[PDB]
Amino acid sequence: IVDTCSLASPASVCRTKHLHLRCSVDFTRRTLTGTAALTVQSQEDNLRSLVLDTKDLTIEKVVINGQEVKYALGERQSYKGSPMEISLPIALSKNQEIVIEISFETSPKSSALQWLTPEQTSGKEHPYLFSQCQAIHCRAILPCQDTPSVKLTYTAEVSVPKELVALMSAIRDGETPDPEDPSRKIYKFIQKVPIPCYLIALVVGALESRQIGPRTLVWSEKEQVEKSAYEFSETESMLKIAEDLGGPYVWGQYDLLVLPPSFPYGGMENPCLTFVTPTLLAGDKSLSNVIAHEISHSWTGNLVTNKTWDHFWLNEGHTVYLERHICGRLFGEKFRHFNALGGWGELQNSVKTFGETHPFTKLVVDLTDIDPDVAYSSVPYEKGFALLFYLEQLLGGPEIFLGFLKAYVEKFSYKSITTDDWKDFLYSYFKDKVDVLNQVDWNAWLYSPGLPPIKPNYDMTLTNACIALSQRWITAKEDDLNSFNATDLKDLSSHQLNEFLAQTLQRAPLPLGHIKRMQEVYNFNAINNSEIRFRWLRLCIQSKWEDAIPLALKMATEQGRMKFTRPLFKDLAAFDKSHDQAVRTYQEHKASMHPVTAMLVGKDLKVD
Ligand SMILES: O=C(O)C1CCN(Cc2ccc(Oc3nc4ccccc4s3)cc2)CC1
Ligand SMILES: [Yb+3]
Ligand SMILES: [Yb+3]
Ligand SMILES: [Zn+2]
Repeated sequence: IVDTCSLASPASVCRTKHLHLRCSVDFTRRTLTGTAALTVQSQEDNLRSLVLDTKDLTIEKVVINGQEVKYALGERQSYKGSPMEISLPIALSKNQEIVIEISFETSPKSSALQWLTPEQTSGKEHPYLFSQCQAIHCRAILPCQDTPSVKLTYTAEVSVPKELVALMSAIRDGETPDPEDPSRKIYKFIQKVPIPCYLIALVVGALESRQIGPRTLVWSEKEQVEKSAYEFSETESMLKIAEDLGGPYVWGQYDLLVLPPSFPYGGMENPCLTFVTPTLLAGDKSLSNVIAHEISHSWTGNLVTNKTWDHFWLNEGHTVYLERHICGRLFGEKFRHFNALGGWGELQNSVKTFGETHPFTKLVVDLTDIDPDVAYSSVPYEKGFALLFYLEQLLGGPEIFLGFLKAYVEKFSYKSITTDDWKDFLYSYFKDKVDVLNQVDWNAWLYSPGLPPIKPNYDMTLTNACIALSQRWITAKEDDLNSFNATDLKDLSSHQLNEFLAQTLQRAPLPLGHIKRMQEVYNFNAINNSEIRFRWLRLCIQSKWEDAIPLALKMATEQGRMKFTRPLFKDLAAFDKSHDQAVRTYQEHKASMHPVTAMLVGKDLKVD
């Protein structure tokens, strides 16, 4: 099959087996410079050239067998970058391996990287750098076959200023002073498990660590270490449940890195070193499902990988499925259903936003000429989860379906697969229930836009109180506002308080007087919890409360998690009173934003 997001030679021509990265981080120039030595295996007879993906890279030279070789960079193809064709000195036979050493330098504008000044950090004394390769940004760090259909091991040596620490998506393999510059340190890394290149990750900063489990360190700037160790204390218990559900954890270490607030995602499942947003630091462990999700990716996504980005639901859907089972084991089956029903609500929201006929609402998408960052949404997570949860109910329950999940991980470990490979194995494992499987509307579930053709069965126990309070507020008239009181929330957990807000937000706007009363009785303005605060500010802005304008703008800019930043900017642009402020704020902050976040907020606000 064809990876339409890559310009490199496909896996049927050649395959990268290993990467040996030797680089230096220069904060003054905002460049990563070094050599990427690719061990490439030919898959064809008489192979004389190959093509690699690049994006805003400066190539100095290409060396094979100790000699410089001819290379050519093609015309840039927008978000795909520029193809780099390399002329091999000797024709290769099938299975023959060669080492190709590429000397490169990144651009300060690399879409994979964010360079932070000391002022943008917690400590204010040192700069900071972090990468984010998923989906197709690894090509903006180094020349590679930037496709999840190719898996490679890697070794790396990273030179950094001596007062800083480097970490990667690999096992730490020591540190020494740089033998070429005593003002620097070299940090060494080893990733012995084969991975797709989007899982390559680097962070350089004034980082400290604290042990929180037998195979877990939490890493962050000094200011966040204590809070992070507490917030993520359930990590080991989640790893033990995940091992029981998916089989052995093969990665050795499971560390966590708490990034600065501009980190654009909730979490990134980088092997050995999960990256997390500091917006999870709620103080009560209530946002720990993000850790359960990243842990689950150690099986679904990192071991069993989607062959192309069109089949991304395979990564997300199975991970959400496993994550909800972890939380189900820790908190109970009623909680798993509450989270599952919440997920259906988030799917309804995504489908309503794009429109029910939009191609991005399809489970399997055609990404030909589509930037994956633009296509990204809750759809592959929630529609993917909904399908598996529906199959679980159709096939005899969670115990039976978890047996299939474990066999699926074992079958496809270290491989890259498509929706057809998954479906085929599903039919094979469930051969005694093929009559049941033939009742599924596969064409609709996998290839049709909008809401799924069937809604699963959900226990309502924990959801009932959220729906009842939301309906009281929506149906309330002016003379009913007096009946609301802080006592309404006494029996609600933080998760139920969030679901109350999500239910009400789906019916927004509410009258301005109702929103004013909600602040008067519930004091939602005082809640620090990022998920609750975000839904509350969206509710205020959509209900046209001018007092919420500075609070929404502050939240949209003081952190950069796209889940929060994008809808807050969009809501502020849609409110007449704040439109000009939203545009101006984006324009002032654009140059100091994460490049992917800056691009997407620009598109949402229609500001070039
Ligand atoms: O833990 C996590 O999952 C976080 C990890 C960071 N990350 C970034 C990201 C960006 C672009 C992507 O591309 C695609 N989007 C779609 C949407 C629909 C169908 C196919 C595709 S392929 C995929 C992932 C995701 C959030
Ligand atoms: Yb070692
Ligand atoms: Yb009344
Ligand atoms: Zn994920």
